[PDB]
Amino acid sequence: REIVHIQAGQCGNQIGAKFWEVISDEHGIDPTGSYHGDSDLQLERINVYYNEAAGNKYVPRAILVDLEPGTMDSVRSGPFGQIFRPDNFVFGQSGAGNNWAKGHYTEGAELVDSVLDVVRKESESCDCLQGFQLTHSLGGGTGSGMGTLLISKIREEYPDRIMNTFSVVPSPKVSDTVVEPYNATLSVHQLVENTDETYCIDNEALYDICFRTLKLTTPTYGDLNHLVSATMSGVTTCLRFPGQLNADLRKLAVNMVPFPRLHFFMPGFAPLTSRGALTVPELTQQMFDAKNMMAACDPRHGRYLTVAAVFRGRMSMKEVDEQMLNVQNKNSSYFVEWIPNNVKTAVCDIPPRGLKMSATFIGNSTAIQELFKRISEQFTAMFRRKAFLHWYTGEGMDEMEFTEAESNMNDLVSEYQQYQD
Amino acid sequence: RECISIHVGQAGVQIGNACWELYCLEHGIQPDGQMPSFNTFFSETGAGKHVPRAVFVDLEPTVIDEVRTGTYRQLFHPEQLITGKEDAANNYARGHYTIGKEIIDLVLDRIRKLADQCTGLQGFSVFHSFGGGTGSGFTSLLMERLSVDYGKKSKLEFSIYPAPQVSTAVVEPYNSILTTHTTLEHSDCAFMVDNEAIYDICRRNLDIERPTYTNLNRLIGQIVSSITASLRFDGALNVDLTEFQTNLVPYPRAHFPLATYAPVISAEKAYHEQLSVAEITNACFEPANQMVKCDPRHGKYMACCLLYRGDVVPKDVNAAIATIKTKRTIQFVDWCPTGFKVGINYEPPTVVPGGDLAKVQRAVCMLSNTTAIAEAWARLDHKFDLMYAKRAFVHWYVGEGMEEGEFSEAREDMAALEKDYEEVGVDS
Amino acid sequence: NQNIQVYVRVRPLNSRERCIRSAEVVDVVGPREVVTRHTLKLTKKFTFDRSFGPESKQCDVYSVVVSPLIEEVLNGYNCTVFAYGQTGTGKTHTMVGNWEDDSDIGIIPRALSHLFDELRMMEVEYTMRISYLELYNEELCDLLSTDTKIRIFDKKGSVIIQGLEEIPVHSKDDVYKLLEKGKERRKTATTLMNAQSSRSHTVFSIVVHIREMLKIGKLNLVDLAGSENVSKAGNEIRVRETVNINQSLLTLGRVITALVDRAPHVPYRESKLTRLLQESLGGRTKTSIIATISPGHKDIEETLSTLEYAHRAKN
Ligand SMILES: Nc1nc2c(ncn2[C@@H]2O[C@H](COP(=O)(O)OP(=O)(O)OP(=O)(O)O)[C@@H](O)[C@H]2O)c(=O)[nH]1
Ligand SMILES: Nc1nc2c(ncn2[C@@H]2O[C@H](COP(=O)(O)OP(=O)(O)O)[C@@H](O)[C@H]2O)c(=O)[nH]1
Ligand SMILES: [Mg+2]
Repeated sequence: REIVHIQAGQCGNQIGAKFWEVISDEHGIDPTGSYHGDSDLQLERINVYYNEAAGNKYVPRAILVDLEPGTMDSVRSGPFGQIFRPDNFVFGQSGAGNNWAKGHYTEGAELVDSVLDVVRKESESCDCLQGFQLTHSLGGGTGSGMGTLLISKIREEYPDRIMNTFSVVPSPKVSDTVVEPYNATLSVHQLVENTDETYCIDNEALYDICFRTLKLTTPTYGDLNHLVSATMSGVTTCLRFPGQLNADLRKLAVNMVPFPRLHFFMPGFAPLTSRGALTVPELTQQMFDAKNMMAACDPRHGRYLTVAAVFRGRMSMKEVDEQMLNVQNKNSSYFVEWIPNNVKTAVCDIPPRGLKMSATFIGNSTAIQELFKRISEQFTAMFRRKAFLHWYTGEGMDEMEFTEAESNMNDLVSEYQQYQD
Repeated sequence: RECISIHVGQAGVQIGNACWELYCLEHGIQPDGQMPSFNTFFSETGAGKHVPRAVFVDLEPTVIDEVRTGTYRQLFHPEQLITGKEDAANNYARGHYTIGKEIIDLVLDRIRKLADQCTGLQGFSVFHSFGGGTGSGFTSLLMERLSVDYGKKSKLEFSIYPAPQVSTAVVEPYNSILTTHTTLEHSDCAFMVDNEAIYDICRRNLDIERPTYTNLNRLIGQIVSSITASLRFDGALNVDLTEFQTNLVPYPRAHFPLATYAPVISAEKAYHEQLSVAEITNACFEPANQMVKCDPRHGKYMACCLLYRGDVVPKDVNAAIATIKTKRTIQFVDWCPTGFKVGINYEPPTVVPGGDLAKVQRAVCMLSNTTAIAEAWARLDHKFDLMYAKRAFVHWYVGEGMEEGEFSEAREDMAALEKDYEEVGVDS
Repeated sequence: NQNIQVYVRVRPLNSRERCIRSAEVVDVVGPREVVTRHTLKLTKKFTFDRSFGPESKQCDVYSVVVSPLIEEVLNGYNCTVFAYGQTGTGKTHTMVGNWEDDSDIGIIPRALSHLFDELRMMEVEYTMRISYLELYNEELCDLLSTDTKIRIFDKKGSVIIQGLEEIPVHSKDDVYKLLEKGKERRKTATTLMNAQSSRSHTVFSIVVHIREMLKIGKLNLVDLAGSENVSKAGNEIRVRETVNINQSLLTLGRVITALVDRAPHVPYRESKLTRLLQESLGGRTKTSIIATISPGHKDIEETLSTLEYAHRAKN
């Protein structure tokens, strides 16, 4: 019942920095590693995410990996940089410079042997492994490069564990680097085949959420990584804390994957409020809403396959499930016909600190073919010119491999249109 | 004169929290096991402790620790609280084969140990669901060996029926068809419970718009006390559970009754109506208090038990049971003229200190076999059939060790059950 | 073609089966329909495209099957046949037969006759290169020479395999040796029951370019493993073989149902076989599924499970 957590890329290590900040406060764990909470429930499932070291020390089950030290240089010097033992900081120099084959096909792969032994000794320390958990982006070099390479060796080594990851998707808004559609199409050639699930996340929808819901002026990277980390704890803490319908990640996995390639999700936090009511019908309307969709897709333009509704707090079941039933009753066209009940619930007894309730929308819609259309159309015009491709061909990548990447991606598009209507 | 109680799944275990909540309150038994200043569901130690005849087994280690760290942990013996390490993952193939095989050998010995401690075993009653992974997979594996080793014992199943509209997992119709094939061959009398009607009775007759799983199981635990824990005590007309299967199950495969409970009332409205035995028996036969969402008017009746509690004059019951045939809007089969077994125990209905059921002097639990259930099976069979038409979600099962021909096979035995419930009503 | 070639062949009785003196349970009517009794005692009917009884000649079961199938490979298109069944003497007698007597050989050397019958019939640039690869433990193993990966090469649907060893042979006994070379490196798993359990879905590829212009012809021989149960196996390594066998069959069983309903997007990438065999089943091709069986009372639950894999819904 323990989950390995690895953070890669400039994106994901920033996300996991705020993530472990939340979980430490979820149990009253000091930034040094000492327990100061007041509940046995804070005390019971520490082993799920931590290793109890002597003197009531708690080192998190977390491995930081990159090709450039500078992020971890800030983190280890920054707050919650002392909670890690310093063994976990597995990195090198000479970063990939947002080159996929540098992160995957070559250099970055040389660091991988140093990584997996630290994965091995951590997984050997687990008495009962339960799954793996990654944090990266798609359009990043050191995020997607080793991020595909690491999960390939692990699923070969651990064919039974749950392979979840939190994945930041390129937007129709920002092209930070122009090679971002080239990095996504190579990663989706690995993410479909080597994970059991993932979560698509856009920066742009979180820009929308802190603008139109939280009403915050300048949403920094601290705020969005605070925002995505709530759904990260929102997934797993029902397994840890007591609940009415306690559900494993595998209990999500058999509930959300009707076909073995479709495991991409749009998570969403329900009680997103500004500083200016709170019931289960209040929550589920925020769950249903397209503005709360943390992917840049119109889910009402798509259609839903399966919806996971994880809940937190003291809530009456019929108050949830009748309200859950009304969601299918209003827009029955929005769900697929060959699945009679399209939505799964899960209720944890314990809410997070401050709010008496919180829920988590996790959906598998047919709107995700839209975000696949952005990458493939951006793949097409760049591949015609072969524009700025000679770096990767200089790194040993063949055009057929890119052609086989996009067609396999185009295979994934053709599934969702098939199952939409 | 004793019976055993297994609890499996997250459902039937959490029900079993409420069952043993009644039986300790039945006799002034503390969570310790002694009475401050009856040998049917317990084993008394020499120190005056009474250990229950209960084993709690689950693949999830969560809900078991809620028992052995919360209350009643001084009650059960800790060798009984069998605990897995990894979840069922809501897979039948996990519970029936893949995971539950490596625990059941420990589980079967505890049943074999307690049956050796028992003398005059009446059988045992298990607690599970239908849409579950542990309470459908592992309990299917569980009643296989019990039918082998104990071929002569009564097997009772307090299963939770998958409701038509409100359902909590997408794979619930996929596991019910797998469960019923294992059930139909070996289970002697299996009760189903639909959760929507537990809401429906409580939001109208109990006037509670906030039911939790605690508030549902107090009703469910009250019925199981009425079937067994009353009937192992003195009464005017006591009936044993061995003669049930010859009273209630007319054929090999008809052993699927519906339980209900008529004096369900709040604390306030019991002050208005003085409950007689006449109006209570009518309250059992209401279509709105059926505890499983079916239309009893659209189904013929075969046999109907009426188990009683508290002060009851049987002369009034014979008028009251004649009143139902006088108020004949029920459909009764021409096979059976007199499908009305009365049983009156002298024990009163007991109150739970915290539940919202008032202290009534009399209580009636009604078991019944109707032909309305083929309508209920047809809903779950449609929910199955579209998913197998798409081969939806099946790779979590054939990736775990089942065959695609078997889900077609198990539907036909479910479909063979639908032929029988059509046959029993049409005959004249 | 629009109508899928759903077939089933019954093996004859063995002498050890006659030592038990067990009664037959199969009733032959014609080459189209053969009644399959069931004594438990309800005689059921299973209507398919064509059915071969226990007393059927090996050329005769081939001439109905392999002789309409062969020429569409050389006439532009391609064609594919499968071999589904459990371990049994009926499985070997279907494919290679005995082998002997130039007529009673299986579907393979009767085809290999009719290939080299075509080489002498008309004269073009016949180039007969052949690979032979299995799926053992979710990897495509070169049964001819496994000396790291089997790589798939794809402009509209045409899939080529890299790492395979195409051997340009031009006599009938050549691949007869290569199949012996195929079985020696094919992985088997020793067991108390069916130790010769060399359970692997396995392709056998006959690509013949017949150019003049450019004229290509590809023939595929699929050796499907039988669907098993992990409970009846009773083996504590063999399960990873077993559950990957059955899951590969159902994904293959999914896509054929995705063919007959004229579904817009047929999925392919989910299983490695139908990803490696995309255009062979999908196009204006003719797909013959074969289910072998042995009569009697032993494999009754194995018999009825094959009919569910053989039963198709029609208007
Ligand atoms: N009345 C009642 N029903 C419950 C309770 N917990 C779960 N259930 C019901 O059980 C049904 C499914 O069975 P579960 O126990 O959830 O099965 P599961 O998800 O596989 O969990 P496990 O069986 O423990 O592995 C759900 O539809 C719930 O309605 C409970 O505490 N009280
Ligand atoms: N939310 C958030 N996103 C980030 C942060 N840093 C980088 N990203 C995203 O990561 C993407 C670039 O990938 P990056 O990790 O920098 O590539 P890499 O350094 O080679 O692994 C950009 O599109 C950013 O949106 C951060 O601190 N917060
Ligand atoms: Mg459970």
